[PDB]
Amino acid sequence: MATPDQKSPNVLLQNLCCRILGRSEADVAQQFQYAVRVIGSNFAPTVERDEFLVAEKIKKELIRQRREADAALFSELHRKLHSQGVLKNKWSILYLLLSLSEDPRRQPSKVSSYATLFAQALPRDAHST
Amino acid sequence: IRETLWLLSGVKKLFIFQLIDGKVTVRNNIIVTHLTHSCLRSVLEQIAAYGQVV
Amino acid sequence: LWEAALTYEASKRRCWERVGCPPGHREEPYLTEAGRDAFDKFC
Amino acid sequence: ITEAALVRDILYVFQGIDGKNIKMNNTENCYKVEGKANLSRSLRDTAVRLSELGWLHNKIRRYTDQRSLDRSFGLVGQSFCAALHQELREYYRLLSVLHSQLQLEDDQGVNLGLESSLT
Amino acid sequence: IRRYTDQRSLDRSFGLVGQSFCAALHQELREYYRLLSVLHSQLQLEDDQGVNLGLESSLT
Amino acid sequence: MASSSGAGAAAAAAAANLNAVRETMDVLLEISRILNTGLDMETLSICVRLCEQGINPEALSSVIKELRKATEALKAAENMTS
Amino acid sequence: AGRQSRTFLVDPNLDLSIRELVHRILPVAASYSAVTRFIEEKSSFEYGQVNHALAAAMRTLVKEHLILVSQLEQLHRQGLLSLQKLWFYIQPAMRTMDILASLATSVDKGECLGGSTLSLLHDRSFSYTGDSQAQELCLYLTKAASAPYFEVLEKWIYRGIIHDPYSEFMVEEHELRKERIQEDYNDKYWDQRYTIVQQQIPSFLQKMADKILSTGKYLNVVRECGHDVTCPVAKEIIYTLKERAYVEQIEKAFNYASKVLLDFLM
Amino acid sequence: MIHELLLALSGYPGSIFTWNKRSGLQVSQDFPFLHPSETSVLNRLCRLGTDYIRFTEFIEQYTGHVQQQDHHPSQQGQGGLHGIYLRAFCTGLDSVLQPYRQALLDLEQEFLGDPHLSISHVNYFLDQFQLLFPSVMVVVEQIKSQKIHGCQILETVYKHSCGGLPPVRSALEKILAVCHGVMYKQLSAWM
Repeated sequence: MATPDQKSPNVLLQNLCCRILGRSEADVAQQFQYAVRVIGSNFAPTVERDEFLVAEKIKKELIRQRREADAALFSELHRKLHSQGVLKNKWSILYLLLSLSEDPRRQPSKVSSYATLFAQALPRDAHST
Repeated sequence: IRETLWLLSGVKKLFIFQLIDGKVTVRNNIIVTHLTHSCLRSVLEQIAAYGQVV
Repeated sequence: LWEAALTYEASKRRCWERVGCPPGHREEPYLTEAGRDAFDKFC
Repeated sequence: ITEAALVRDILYVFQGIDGKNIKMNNTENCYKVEGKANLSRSLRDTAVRLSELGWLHNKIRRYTDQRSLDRSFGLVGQSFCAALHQELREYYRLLSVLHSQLQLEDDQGVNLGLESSLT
Repeated sequence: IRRYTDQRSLDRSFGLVGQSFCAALHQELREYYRLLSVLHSQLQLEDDQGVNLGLESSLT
Repeated sequence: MASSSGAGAAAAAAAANLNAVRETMDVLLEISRILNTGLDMETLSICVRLCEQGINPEALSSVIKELRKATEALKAAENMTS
Repeated sequence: AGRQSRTFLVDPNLDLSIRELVHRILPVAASYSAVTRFIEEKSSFEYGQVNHALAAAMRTLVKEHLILVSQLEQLHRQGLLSLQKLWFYIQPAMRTMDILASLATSVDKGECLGGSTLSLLHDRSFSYTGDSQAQELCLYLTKAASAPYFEVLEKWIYRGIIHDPYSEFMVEEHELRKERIQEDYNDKYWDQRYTIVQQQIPSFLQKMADKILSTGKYLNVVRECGHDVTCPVAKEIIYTLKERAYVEQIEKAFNYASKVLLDFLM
Repeated sequence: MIHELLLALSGYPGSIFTWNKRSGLQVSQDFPFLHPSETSVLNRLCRLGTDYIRFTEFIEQYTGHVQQQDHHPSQQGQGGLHGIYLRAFCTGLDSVLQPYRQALLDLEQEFLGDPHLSISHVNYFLDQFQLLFPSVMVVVEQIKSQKIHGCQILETVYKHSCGGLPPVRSALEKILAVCHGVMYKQLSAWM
């Protein structure tokens, strides 16, 4: 019977820390404080709210993992997500998922090289945020 | 679906499927939202043939 | 709150007469079959 | 000419089919955009670039269909046709995904100028 | 500065150290041009918005 | 060869319908002439559409007679006042 | 017109400042077109596997460029792209494309193939020693381009087999008549079975070429002696710019082959 | 429309998909809700659907009809499909069409699940059967034309079983396995 409503960052961070560490907020106070300090001064005006870049990055990663079929499945999932109007900040969700993604090959147990390319994305900084 | 099951259960006097000369016949003025009249008619004709046999 | 609401299950019943919300709408049987209270109402 | 019509034509070309405004020119063995004035020359060139891929697709599918029926091609020929069909199936799956995305974009009714718009 | 950069970017005889210096100069020039572009974008936003926004972006 | 079956059949059906409409209009014109009904092709098509829409032939005949009497009276009045 | 850079016509009624900015920016698109022409030309199988791999890497970079262009298109669709923002965003991409185009034009003018292509790549990488982004790009390109060349080197040193359809490796095999190899005073077996292609010697392998030659000669001798040699030191060869680890691996393989051959002879 | 399309593929022709005894299953007319290129693609799939319909018609012709008790059962196999080999052939055809029916039902369910799916998804999903079915249809037409009877039908199937298409190879292996089961039953009776 919960209706989506904007809850303070503290509540979300507390719940997140509890579930990640699997301990009470009292047992993660130091980590909570460190995370709070880092997070509390971080606004992303430089992130380009463009799902296409994230999707392309995901496809390239899957290809690197020899998972072209998984890339197609991911594309279909992204299409379905676009069909649904539940999420508003899809670029943010995709960026978060990709950043928190862990390569099953890193299938295998490691990944061949990390020659990060200049490809990357946009800086959006050009706008007067 | 329910009327089809009742026909296949051997129920007589269905509203859509009328039994004429021992032949189950579909009422002509029946339409379903998801089927064409001709397609529905063909499927119901196969079902009606089996119902007439029963 | 969105995540507590996420844990809600919904009916798998779909129909090809409905496309905008195919979450089911409970055909609700009728001819006897709606149970004792409906039979009492019918009586 | 709306971009959406170009999208439809491109989806057909991916199937090797001539669009309403883009038709296969057998003399050029390529799909040609109908000479309707409202096509941008840049858009025309882009359409030609895509139509080369559509022409190749249609040619490949014609070849596969023509040779798949020849029992005299032998087992190796049948296997080659089968491999071509498998790769074509993968391509068609991708094309289906793109087409479904365009169809979903049409279905949502919202002119979302989002990066998800079929450019 | 741009004339100097163009004059030295073409000189293979500048050697690896000279090329590295020119590259560093080009990187700093890119940063400067980025800053100039940001300022230009702010002024363009002020012109395009039509509002006399006394924001730091207004072209004074 | 696969793609052609829908549009070709649609075109053949349209041509057959046009020929059938022409034949029906000719038959109706012949019937009207034998009955001395006085209907033209355009009028015959309009009457056919009205009959297809369910108009009572007695109601239609009474309406037609009243409209014809009014039209004849208006033409006679225009010729008498000129 | 010919092997010239693509030229653009600007409407004469355009702003002079706009026209000059366009003339300054247009070079990136000219580089893109030239790169596409080079890719399409060198993409023929006749140009050898090294050139094919180079073209494939170029295609990957072209895909990345297209992605960038699509992102700029998206920004424009948002109306968020100004000419100054466009110039700023394209400046690094412009420089990368210009470096790539210069490398492509140098390779095309030199007709570099196989070891000559590797030498040209090495020289270009030294030419981009000052551009860390260009250096990274060249390093990626060199590592990719070494794959077929290092595969050929591995095959020669570990099996003594030349599988070179395009004759790109620094070692060339000549058919010496074995019948006269024992009879004729000339070491046709020793001298003609494996020959060094000086032009096909990679500059990064030039210092080890003689050791590579000896290794392949030894492997060929062992195969011609009827001794099947499984190289125990066979490892993937990776191009490296700072470390000559491949040189040390080649020396280890040479020593292994030398020991095996000495034991065989004794 | 997708439900109607599946019904036509399920053998229920409608107003959109007309069945012609000569042409088989065909799209009846141009629909106003389809792009002419979409109509062309749909009819291209309708070619496969027509082949399926013709296969089903053949199945009815060879299994759905009572075997005429012509005194000489050997000659019953010639004109009409009859014979134990004919029953096995019909059974194999129905078994091979069972996976196609299952795929069609799964497609119907999936399309019911997602209103944003297009016909292209079906065309992708059904392409394997769009390649499989034509070869089996050719084989069945050849069997009918040559009037293969009894175990001589088995020999022809074996010759056809040697085809190069791996999916066709597997299907013919299943059919051959069924025919060999029948043969083995007869051989058991004899031995």
